[PDB]
Amino acid sequence: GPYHIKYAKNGTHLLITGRKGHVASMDWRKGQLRAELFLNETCHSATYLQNEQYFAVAQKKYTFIYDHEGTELHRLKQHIEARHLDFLPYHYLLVTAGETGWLKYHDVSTGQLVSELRTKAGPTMAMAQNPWNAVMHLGHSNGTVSLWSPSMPEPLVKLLSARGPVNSIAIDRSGYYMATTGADRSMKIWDIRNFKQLHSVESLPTPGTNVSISDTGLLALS
Amino acid sequence: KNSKIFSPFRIIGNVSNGVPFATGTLGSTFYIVTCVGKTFQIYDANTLHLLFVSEKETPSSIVALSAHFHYVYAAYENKVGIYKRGIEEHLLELETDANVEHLCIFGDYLCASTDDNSIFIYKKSDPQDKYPSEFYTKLTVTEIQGGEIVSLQHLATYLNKLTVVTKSNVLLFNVRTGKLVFTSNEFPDQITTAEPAPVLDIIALGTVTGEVIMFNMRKGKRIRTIKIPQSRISSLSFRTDGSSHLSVGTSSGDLIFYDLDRRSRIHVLKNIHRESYGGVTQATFLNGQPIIVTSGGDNSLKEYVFDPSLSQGSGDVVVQPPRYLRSRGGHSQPPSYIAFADSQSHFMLSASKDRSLWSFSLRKDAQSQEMSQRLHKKQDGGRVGGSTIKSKFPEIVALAIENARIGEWENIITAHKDEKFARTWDMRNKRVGRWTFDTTDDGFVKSVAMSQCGNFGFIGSSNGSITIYNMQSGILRKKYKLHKRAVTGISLDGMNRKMVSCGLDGIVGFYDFNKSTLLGKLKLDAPITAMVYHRSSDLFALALDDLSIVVIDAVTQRVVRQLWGHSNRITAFDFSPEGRWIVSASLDSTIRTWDLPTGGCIDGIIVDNVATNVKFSPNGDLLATTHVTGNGICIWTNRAQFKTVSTRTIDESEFLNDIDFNTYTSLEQIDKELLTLSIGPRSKMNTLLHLDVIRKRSKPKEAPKKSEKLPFFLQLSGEKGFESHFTKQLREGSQSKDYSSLLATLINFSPAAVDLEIRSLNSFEPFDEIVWFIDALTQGLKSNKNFELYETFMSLLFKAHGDVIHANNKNQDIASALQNWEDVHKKEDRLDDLVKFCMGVAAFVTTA
Amino acid sequence: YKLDVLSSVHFVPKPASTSLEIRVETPTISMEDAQPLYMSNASSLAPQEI
Amino acid sequence: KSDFKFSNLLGTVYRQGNITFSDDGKQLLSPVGNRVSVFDLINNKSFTFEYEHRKNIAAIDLNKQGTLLISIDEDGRAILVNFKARNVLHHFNFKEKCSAVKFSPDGRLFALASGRFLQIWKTPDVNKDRQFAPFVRHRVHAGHFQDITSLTWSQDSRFILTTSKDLSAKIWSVDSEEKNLAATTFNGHRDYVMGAFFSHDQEKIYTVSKDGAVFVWEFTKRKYSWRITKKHFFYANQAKVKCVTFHPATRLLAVGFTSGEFRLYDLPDFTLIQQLSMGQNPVNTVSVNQTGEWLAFGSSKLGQLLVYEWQSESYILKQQGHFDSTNSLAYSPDGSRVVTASEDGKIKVWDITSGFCLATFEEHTSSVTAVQFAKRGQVMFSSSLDGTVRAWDLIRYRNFRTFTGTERIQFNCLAVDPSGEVVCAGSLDNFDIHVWSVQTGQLLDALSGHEGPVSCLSFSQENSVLASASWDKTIRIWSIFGRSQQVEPIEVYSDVLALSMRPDGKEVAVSTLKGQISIFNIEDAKQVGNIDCRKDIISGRFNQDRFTAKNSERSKFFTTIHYSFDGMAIVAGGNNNSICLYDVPNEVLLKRFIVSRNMALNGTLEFLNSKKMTEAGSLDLIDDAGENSDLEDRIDNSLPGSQRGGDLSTRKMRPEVRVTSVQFSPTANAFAAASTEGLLIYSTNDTILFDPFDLDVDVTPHSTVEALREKQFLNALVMAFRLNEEYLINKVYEAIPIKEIPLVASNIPAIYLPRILKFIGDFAIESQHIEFNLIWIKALLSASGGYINEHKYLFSTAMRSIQRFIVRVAKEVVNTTTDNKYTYRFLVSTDGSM
RNA sequence: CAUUGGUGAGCAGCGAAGGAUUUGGUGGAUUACUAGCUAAUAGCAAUCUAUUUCAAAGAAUUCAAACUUGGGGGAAUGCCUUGUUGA
Repeated sequence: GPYHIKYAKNGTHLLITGRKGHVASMDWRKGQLRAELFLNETCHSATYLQNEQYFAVAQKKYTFIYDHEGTELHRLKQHIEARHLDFLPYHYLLVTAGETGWLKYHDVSTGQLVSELRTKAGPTMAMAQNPWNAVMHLGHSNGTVSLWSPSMPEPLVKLLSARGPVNSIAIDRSGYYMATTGADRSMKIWDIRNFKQLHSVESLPTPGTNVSISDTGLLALS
Repeated sequence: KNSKIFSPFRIIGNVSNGVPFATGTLGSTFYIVTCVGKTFQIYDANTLHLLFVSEKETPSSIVALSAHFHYVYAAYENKVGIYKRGIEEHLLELETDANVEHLCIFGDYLCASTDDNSIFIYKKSDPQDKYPSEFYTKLTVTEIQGGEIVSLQHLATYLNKLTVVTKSNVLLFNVRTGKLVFTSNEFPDQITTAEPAPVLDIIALGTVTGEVIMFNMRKGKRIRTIKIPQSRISSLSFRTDGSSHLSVGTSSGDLIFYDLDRRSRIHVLKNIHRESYGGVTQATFLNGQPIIVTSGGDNSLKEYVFDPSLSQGSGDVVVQPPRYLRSRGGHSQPPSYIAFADSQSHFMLSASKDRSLWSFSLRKDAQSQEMSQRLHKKQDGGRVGGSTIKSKFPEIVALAIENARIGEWENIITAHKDEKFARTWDMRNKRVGRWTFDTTDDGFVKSVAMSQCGNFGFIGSSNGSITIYNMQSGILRKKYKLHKRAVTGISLDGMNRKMVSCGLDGIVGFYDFNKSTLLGKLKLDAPITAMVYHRSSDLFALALDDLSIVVIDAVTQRVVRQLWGHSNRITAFDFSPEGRWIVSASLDSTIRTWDLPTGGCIDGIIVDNVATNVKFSPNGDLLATTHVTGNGICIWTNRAQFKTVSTRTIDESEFLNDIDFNTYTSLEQIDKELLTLSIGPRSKMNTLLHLDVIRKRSKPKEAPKKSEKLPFFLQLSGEKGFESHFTKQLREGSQSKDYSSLLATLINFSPAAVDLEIRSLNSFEPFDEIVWFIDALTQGLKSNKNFELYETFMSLLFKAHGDVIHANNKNQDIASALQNWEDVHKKEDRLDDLVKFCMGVAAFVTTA
Repeated sequence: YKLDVLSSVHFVPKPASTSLEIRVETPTISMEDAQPLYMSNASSLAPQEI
Repeated sequence: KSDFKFSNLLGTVYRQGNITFSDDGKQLLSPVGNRVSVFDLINNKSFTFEYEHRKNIAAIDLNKQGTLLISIDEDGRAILVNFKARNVLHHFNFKEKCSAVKFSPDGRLFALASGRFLQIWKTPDVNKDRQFAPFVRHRVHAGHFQDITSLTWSQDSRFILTTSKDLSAKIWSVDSEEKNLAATTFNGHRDYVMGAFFSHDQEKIYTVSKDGAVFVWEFTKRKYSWRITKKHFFYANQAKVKCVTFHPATRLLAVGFTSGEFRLYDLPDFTLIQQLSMGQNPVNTVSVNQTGEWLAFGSSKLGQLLVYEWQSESYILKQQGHFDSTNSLAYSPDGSRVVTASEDGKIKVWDITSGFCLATFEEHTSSVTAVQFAKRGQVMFSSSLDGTVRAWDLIRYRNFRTFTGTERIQFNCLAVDPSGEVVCAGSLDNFDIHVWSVQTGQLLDALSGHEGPVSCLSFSQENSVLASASWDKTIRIWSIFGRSQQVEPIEVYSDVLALSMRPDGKEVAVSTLKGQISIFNIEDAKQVGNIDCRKDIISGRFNQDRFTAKNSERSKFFTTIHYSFDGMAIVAGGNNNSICLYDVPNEVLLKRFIVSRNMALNGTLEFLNSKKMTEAGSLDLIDDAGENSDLEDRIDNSLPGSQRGGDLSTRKMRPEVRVTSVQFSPTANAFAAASTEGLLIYSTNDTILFDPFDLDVDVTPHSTVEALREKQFLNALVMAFRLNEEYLINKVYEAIPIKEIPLVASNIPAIYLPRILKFIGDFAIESQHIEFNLIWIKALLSASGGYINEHKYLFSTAMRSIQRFIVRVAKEVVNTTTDNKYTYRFLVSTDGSM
């Protein structure tokens, strides 16, 4: 299928999921292929989890956590329909955010679901993490982004961002800015600390399908 | 030569005829514009599928082709036609009476060059136009300036200049003004091709001996020369990937690649196109790639690539030879025999006189393949023996196929020329089948046939004998002898019952086949040249020798029709799929369509090029014929599949309505005494009787929840006299004592409206309306049409006003009218008599 | 029901039944199914049953 | 005799796609599996087009002159059909999964929404004869960002409204003069845009969204341009819109929600006119007729078609079919009705001419495996895996009996006596043929003696013997009545699995597992001929197969068989893609019919595609329910390995083509075969094939017309029968006069008697000249009765057609005339009022 | 006497400038042919940017929102719903 990239935080390995079943985990510099899975349910996304030794892929319904070789370790039951995966890696928390519209933080080191939050605003269209902060920005079909935390049932802050749904958000390394992009052909640069939008671009020629803020504050939009 | 049943469609199995094709980038990708006589076809250069085909057949053949981004220019007899996506977008007639040889387009200018050395220049009206149309000027080549014109080029960066390479020198014109700014020194040979290089200033000129001159035009001097000795150069192309290569394509088929950095000869390719049909007519390196496309007048188009080196550093001293990427083709020589393979009208076998049997596709013209001849390992444990240098089978002159065992044993029989057996071919695997079928008295197979069930193959010879062979096992079963001269047609019934054979001693012999008796012997006048059988109806047609077609009923065993009217010998012919027509093509260049009911010609086409086979499709959409010159198959549609076709005799003039359209509209009412019903539907009676219970069944089970403020006159307000029309019409009918118009209205209401009116009759003291309605019904049953609906209306009237007339019974007017009603109706109880008798005796006859 | 669908119907049936039920006098056109024609007419009870 | 064309497709009313009304308001076109049907609502006449898509249909539109039809399947593969003469003009594939086609209301040019592009093309011309490419592109526009989903023209066809999954809608002009008039876009929806329509004079625009919301746009001041004047909202719980339509002359909006409701709104004010529950399943499409007052709903899940008359609330039709779920059929003893026994539990009496279910019986619980009429038209007996075999009346519509088991086994075949007093049934469970007596609902006997389950039963209707056959590898001929109780077995080579008795009662044809049809003689016990079949049978490969089709012995045998009513042909059909029609004396086959070409069924291709199979495995076999945008389309219940029971998605496998059961027609020249996509009904035209009889040189249509015009009526008639041309026979048939009818009927020849009977039947059921026909029939039977009586079997079908004509269409006219007569006599003789 | 079991040495017969098994690679077919890209009524294809921004239009369920859970007992602390004290 259409593919999906995830570079391991370290920098070395890469994980590509298809959309039909083709998952593969590789090294990309030495060319050596770690694992390869031809599972046929539509995968959506994947992450590495702490090493290259573990990864977690979405699937048709559940979440499957595999080894470094693709021997399946676990079938996560309680993460039903996770279109988005992320891993916040000092706290060791695998985070999925769904199509149900529920947000689940799962500790992959002891094996015990920490929190199960209810984002009530519908199926989550985008998701990113503040790395300096480890707090989850989920972007919702109202056009509003919302910042969560695991020990709080209510969103830490709601941020009315676009008109119509929020396609993709991406947060600086320094933990201080957030670019978000929206289906009304829009793109907005917010200053998360102090929560004011810096400056906003209001007519792109076709919707911003993705954004990413690099390791040097440089912005990529697609 | 306009016809009334068949119309021409396209001509399958042509790829190139030898005009140098043109190429066109379109974006990042390439297309190939080739011309086939009077058309041009456009191929996806990456995978070679047939994108487009020229829309209408040009008046003459196409002399020159050139392409650009979305447009493609063809210069036929006198004119230049600019086409986009196939459809003609501009004509451009050149003010002369001499043909257009060459053609080059650069910038604002189109440049056409006639044969009497003249150059016409057409300039765009404004550069926001997309192809030029203003006549600009007309530059001419006087014989002291140069020989005849050979080609037109425009080198890069040359502002308003045109490089005219003539047969002795190269000229440079300044086409905006048109002063001959430059002449080159006379070459001591004949120049044959020219082509511009991807270096600046330089045109590569290929002479008539093996000499390619790289000629620098800004300086006007040669910079290089390259000698092939004893070849005729016919193509030049400059590989522009980055490796400095050259492909000279000789007019013998060699294609010789030079390496111009290292002065070497990289390679040759030998017999990639045939020496006779022209050699290599065009051979181009696609701009940017290691791909060369070559095309020659043997109806084929080929693509060769360059693999990269094997060696890491040494690189471009080890050059890999160029191998063969992909190609299409057709027959080189005109075809010899055609036959539809399957009954969806998908695939068509056709054998051609270069001994090659293609199988063409009518839907997608990439599915077409050549049926290979790679023999099987002999089944005996021996050696099959032939000349070790291989050559194709002799020309396939008869051919018969069945699709009933496809996949399990072979199912084509072919009969070759001056050769004494037949070969079973395959059709699933597309390959020569494992059996060869002898004739066993030294006689050349003159005609072949296959059983319906696909088990048996009959092989009539030329000394009379008939041999029958099993096809699963190739093994000889039976052998009859009845003829003494040649045997020119064999046939077998679809019940495997009766066999027919027709032979040049003018005999048609009929055999039984389950058992082996001889069932009859019919004798005609003349030799019998061809048999076509038609199976579903058991009729067959023998093309005799005395220029006649004779149709014979293969059961009652006698001649049923005799179609005269031809004038030279009959080449070939075919029954319709439905058994009704014969198409027959004869050597006076005509094709005639005969109708067998009326036994006479109903159509005829006079063809400029004699037709030599004629075959319907089995699913009867098309007619495929094939002609004496030109490699293809001409496909024709069938207006009788879409329309009505009048059957009348015409041949006198060129070379009732019931029958002539063979359709009969039924009568309204035969006799005045004879009953009828209503024409229309049949459930009109039953809905008019039970209109209420039906609607109460139909109503939805609950109630529908609606709003509370409903704008009461909605049936009115969907936007965009005194008495009712029916009652008015009834009243004037009662005045004039004629209710014809009333009965028109009651026949052509609807059930709701009928019930509404008959409820809405007046029913009070002077019962004028009930009296007048009953009078109208009496008059209707008298007129004796529509017995059905007049009885139905009377039943409705008794339902909706039976109370008032039962009460006001023995009022005189109602008494009188109901008596007159009873008059006609008691006359009409005979119908119940008939029906009672019919099913009494019918059920008795059935049950006993 | 699930166990029949799983077993791909080849089961063994119920034991039995016999349970009384009530039918109404009604015309046959009012009994059948909704489409422009009709097929049958006679009333749904029999003369002996009325 | 052996020329059969695809007449009709019965038993399916709608499968998927888009429902359209005609230009007239009269006919209704609706896509069955990969074919369009035309159901004619006024003249009560149906048909099914002959051409077939290679996958299921997904868009149709019909021209405004009623002339061309374009049907696009999934994957853009359009086919253009000449609607008048029913023969395909041009195949053309648009690559993408195309989603709607609308002709222009002028009928010049047709617009097609494919992907995110709008391609406007021009029609061909119907008068112009065919060519290589007649579709000439007009423009392609490219506004949207995701798929288009809908498409609406102007009433004066120059503006086009497209709605798209973009959450938006756009107006495109049709002239590059008027681009400025139409460059704007619409906005603000939250969810999708499932329709956007024009007003009645195009000064207002409405846009309807899946979220449940209707916007009213108007070109107005606070220059000024296109505000949202109003917003109205539906308020469903969790239903969403699934299809919207707007008839602008009446200003109706009819909206089909995903729960089973639909609502008819009156739009420039938004008042609820009406609201009803169609079913319980999402309504998939809506249309309306022209004048605005027959709505047309269609619901693909469970497959039901409904046509509504919203003024006075009345279903003009409310019907529903069976995909894949039918186990048998059996004709009425008249060729007009057909009964289908469905896997649900439902038995449906289907009319033939107008393909609509007259009646539906649902007293069974589990699937229904066999149906037979009696030798009557009254009762039919039906057998199901309930465990009971139930008798049905068909005048008062009732179970008058249910014979039961004695331990409740699962009954799998049914057979019942001519004088319908004894019913035998046999199961695949017990291998003992149970015999019940009809009147006393108790079971007479359990005829036992097979060793292996009973696969078929039948009754020789002449001599009354019960021949049954079982996986025993035997046949047993039981002679049940009349002090005998003796039984005679026959060994067949292998494992028999269907049976068929001759009409005559002397022969049994038996279709076994090795692939023969062995035809035995019953008075003796001896085999008077078999026909070897394993070869001429087209078994395809499944996508889930790992073995070639030439080895796949899933389907190299015939599980159903039936003689003719003449004694000469056998139709057999099976678990494969082909129906084969053999001739019984000559042992050689006449035609092989292919049931379908539908690559959304499994057994249908012979050779798969190697572009599909890859390292993962096959490529049609991944799951894509994740790709779907809707919860009920993601949910995949499927109890693992549930081979053919339960609903269609209670298994994760694609359907297989199979013929469940085959029969001939007892009156016409046809046969009918119940298969995966419905009941294929195949039939015949003498009015097309030239099949003369006993010709000679001097017999032309011109000569027979001449024989009429000099009045040798007998000779003109026999020349018509020799030439065998239907118009001609009709012509002379109506020429000859009523005084001269009896002498001619006496002097006709014996050879042409069956043909004249066939012609009278074919003219008679649908013509009007009832005196002409009944005078003819009376003379024909009257002068040649006894000959018919002797040759009882050549005339089986012919006399059944005449007898159906008499009791079906003549007899009612007798009834109404007689009723009327007696009412008059009562009204005018009785005592006066008061 | 068989061998319907191997492993070989030899004929008859077939037999045109050789034959017989095995295997890698690429091309074409496997569904019925209307050309490439983009911001798309057009331009590009040697190039989208030194007009690529404006104006207009565009903001319900004031939160419908897991139709998404293997069975049995439960729930300190969580979560959740209903009440409540003080601001």
